[PDB]
Formats: sequence, structure tokens, C-alpha cells
Amino acid sequence: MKPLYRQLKSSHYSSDYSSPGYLAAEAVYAEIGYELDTLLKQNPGYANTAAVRMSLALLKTGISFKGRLPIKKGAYKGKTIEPGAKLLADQLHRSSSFGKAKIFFNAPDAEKGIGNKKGVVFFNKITNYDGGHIDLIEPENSLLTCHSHCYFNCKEVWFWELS
Repeated sequence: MKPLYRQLKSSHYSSDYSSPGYLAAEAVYAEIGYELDTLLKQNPGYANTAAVRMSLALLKTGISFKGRLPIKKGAYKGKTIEPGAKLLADQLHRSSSFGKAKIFFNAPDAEKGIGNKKGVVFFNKITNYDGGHIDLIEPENSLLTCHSHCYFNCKEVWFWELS
């Protein structure tokens, strides 16, 4: 299956404090049975939580992929999380669930290509930001809004439309 935008959103923990769907990074990891501080010590990359948030949301709407972090607690125990944005984007890109992304190389193209659609967005090689960002995007007042944050100052914008 391919998830519905509304339900993927409902199942997605925003890292934006002012979002109705906000959840702190430590609670996200606690949910799947990890202490954030232990993980950061093992690999500081875990501070970038976008792919973990998206992974978990995808799982809850029934999309499974290979990942590299086993969930150790809760309903999804035994399933895997992909903590790397690029690696998650690659999964989606080859999945039959989503298919190939539309890939944009500048902000005008990205914005016109997304248009009034909604879906999954991946910001690749973001200026002054490490690890990329994968998120949900939709229109809001003729602008585009991301559930956590948009990073249009980047080298590539990948987009998968959802209904």
C-alpha cells in the first residue's frame, strides 16, 4: 500500500514545538526503547531525528523497509527504523509503495513542481545543516509548509505526492 497524507501526518511526530503533533526527540526514542543520550554518544548523527520520525510514521501506516535500528519496545518491536534521511529517501525511491521521486535542483522548480500537492519531501545537501531532512509538505495559504521544517536552501528537493 501507499499511505494517505492525512494518516501519515497523524502518525508523524513533528519536531516543531508549536506543531499540534510535536514530540521531543527523547520521547520519540524512548517510545522505541532507546535513550537518546546513549545513541548520541554512539553516533552524534542520531541528533538528526527526521528520518527516525518519518520511519516510524511510515511503519504506523503499514510501509515497511529495511533499516538499521531495531525497535525494542512497543507494538512495533522487532521492526526496523532508518535513521539516515538519504538512506530512507533511497528506500522510498525504489519502493513500489511510492516509486521514483520528482527531483528538483533549484527553489523555483521545487516550488512549481510541488505546486498545490502534498506529500513526502526530502531536502538533500542542505546549506549549513548536517544529514539532510525528510518531512511532510503541504500548501498553506499559497505557501508550502513542512510538518517539522522546510529547508529549501539545499542542492536537491525530492518529492513524492500523496493523496
